[PDB]
Amino acid sequence: NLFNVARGNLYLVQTATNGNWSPMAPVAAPPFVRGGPNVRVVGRFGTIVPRPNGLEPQLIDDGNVPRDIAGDWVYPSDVLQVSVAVFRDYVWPMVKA
Amino acid sequence: LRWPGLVDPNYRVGTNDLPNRITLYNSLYRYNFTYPTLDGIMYVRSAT
Repeated sequence: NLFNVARGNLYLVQTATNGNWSPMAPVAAPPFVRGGPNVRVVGRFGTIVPRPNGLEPQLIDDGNVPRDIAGDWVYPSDVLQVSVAVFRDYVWPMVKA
Repeated sequence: LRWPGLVDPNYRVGTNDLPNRITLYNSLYRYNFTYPTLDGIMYVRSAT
């Protein structure tokens, strides 16, 4: 951290705080870790299968199963480099809300 | 004989008469086909 590098990962959760916020030194535990209960890892394409008249579009997780977006996700850094136009269009509004 | 679809009351729907006579009045289907145009999003597997 003296050379402006940082360990660990990154969390994108909506935190509507009013008091103290410390992004670099998070108090207590992290919300979830890869492989936790009801935590899914995105597949290597980052693809999204769009469901039709009234259902919600779903990410394609590790494997081939389409899992729904609203929940928890572990986005590896390489997938985010080839799916940012699909990140910012679908899952990132479900981060903001 | 040319018109069993118009005249004959024992005519079965779809029954032609091809080998001998050109039945001149038949019960056809008319297909209103729709041709889809495929245009999707193309992905790429990431590094590692």
